[PDB]
Amino acid sequence: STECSNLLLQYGSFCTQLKRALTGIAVEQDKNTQEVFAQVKQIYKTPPI
Amino acid sequence: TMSLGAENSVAYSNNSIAIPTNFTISVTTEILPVSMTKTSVDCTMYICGD
Amino acid sequence: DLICAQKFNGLTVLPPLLTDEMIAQYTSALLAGTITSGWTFGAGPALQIPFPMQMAYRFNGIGVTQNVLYENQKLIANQFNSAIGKIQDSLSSTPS
Amino acid sequence: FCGKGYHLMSFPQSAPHGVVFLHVTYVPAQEKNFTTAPAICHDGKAHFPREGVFVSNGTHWFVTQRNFYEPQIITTDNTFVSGNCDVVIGIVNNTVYDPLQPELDS
Ligand SMILES: *[C@@H]1O[C@H](CO)[C@@H](O[C@@H]2O[C@H](CO)[C@@H](O)[C@H](O)[C@H]2NC(C)=O)[C@H](O)[C@H]1NC(C)=O
Ligand SMILES: *[C@@H]1O[C@H](CO)[C@@H](O[C@@H]2O[C@H](CO)[C@@H](O)[C@H](O)[C@H]2NC(C)=O)[C@H](O)[C@H]1NC(C)=O
Ligand SMILES: *[C@@H]1O[C@H](CO)[C@@H](O[C@@H]2O[C@H](CO)[C@@H](O)[C@H](O)[C@H]2NC(C)=O)[C@H](O)[C@H]1NC(C)=O
Ligand SMILES: *[C@@H]1O[C@H](CO)[C@@H](O[C@@H]2O[C@H](CO)[C@@H](O)[C@H](O)[C@H]2NC(C)=O)[C@H](O)[C@H]1NC(C)=O
Ligand SMILES: *[C@@H]1O[C@H](CO)[C@@H](O)[C@H](O)[C@H]1NC(C)=O
Repeated sequence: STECSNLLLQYGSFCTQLKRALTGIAVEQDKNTQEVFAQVKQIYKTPPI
Repeated sequence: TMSLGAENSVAYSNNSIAIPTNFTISVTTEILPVSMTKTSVDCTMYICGD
Repeated sequence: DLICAQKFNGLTVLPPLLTDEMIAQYTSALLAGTITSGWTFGAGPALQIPFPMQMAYRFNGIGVTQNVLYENQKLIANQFNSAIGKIQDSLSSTPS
Repeated sequence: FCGKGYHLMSFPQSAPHGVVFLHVTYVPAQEKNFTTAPAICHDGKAHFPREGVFVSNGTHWFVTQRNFYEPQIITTDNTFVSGNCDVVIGIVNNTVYDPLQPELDS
């Protein structure tokens, strides 16, 4: 609905705030995976025997 | 596709060891935030003004 | 149809940056560095050491002399293998 | 916890709304291959290193500290005795020096 979005524009930057917070959470999850698992920059291999 | 890192096959055997013959004194930085900006809000002046 | 109902109303799920195989490759690198080199790869270059001698270092780290390990190496290896098998059985047999 | 490597010491520095730690750590470097053994068999006795590790450059057996190559003669002062040579897997035959032996040999 176009007029609903026009009325939503009068509420200000609420949607921008929610999108920014969720983007911060989304990059925070990837950062969490980097801190836990990406602790070595060398990919070590087990010997074949 | 992003590279995880350089492959490094460690030369493992059951009777070989690697002993360091030298060292590096390495200084690194760790930056940690401690405090924020302390803010106060006059609620009546913000909502209503005068 | 929950996922389609979420998606149709604007709620999308972004994939993780690292796939499951890349996280598994990170854990395989951590396993290979730990088994082949001990704690040395976490503090610099990976220095190879035999695993009985690494585990003897770890016994010396907990206040037990190395000869306790070297005289009981088969027993310690068997206890470790049985414990790993018990981890696999206990994880497969417990829902919680 | 205090930098990459074996931690030696650290320095604080103030920063706007924060702290910056300068972590001084020890990083091993210029490693070298050696042939190692868990124990030394001497006179029917098994000798284990008191603080180090047995290494060999190809011909001679030494005991060194683990994080820095400093080879020393395998003596009774830096090794301890536990049991015979029949139990340890990978024990090698080498002599173990006794400082009392040249004193009583003369
Ligand atoms: C210790 O010896 C091993 C071989 O026994 C060396 O490992 C080789 O290193 C070269 C150069 O990087 C590689 O091309 C080979 O593939 C490695 N072989 C194996 C089986 O991994 C090792 O580099 C030596 N250590 C030092 C410090 O020189
Ligand atoms: C240990 O490493 C240091 C450097 O990390 C070496 O010192 C260098 O030695 C070369 C040749 O003697 C000089 O050209 C450099 O100027 C030195 N650098 C510094 C910072 O002093 C040292 O020789 C190494 N020691 C061993 C036994 O390998
Ligand atoms: C391993 O180290 C030992 C001691 O550092 C070496 O023994 C000496 O080698 C030199 C050079 O050949 C001789 O002049 C000395 O007489 C040796 N000392 C003794 C007590 O015999 C040994 O050569 C080294 N081995 C290798 C393969 O480098
Ligand atoms: C270390 O020395 C011992 C004895 O000093 C060696 O054990 C002997 O090995 C021979 C060959 O297998 C046997 O015939 C003898 O009966 C063994 N004697 C004893 C008391 O066990 C041993 O082989 C040597 N190790 C190495 C690697 O040379
Ligand atoms: C080390 O392994 C090799 C081959 O894998 C074997 O021939 C040798 O006997 C082993 N030595 C010890 C002490 O286990």
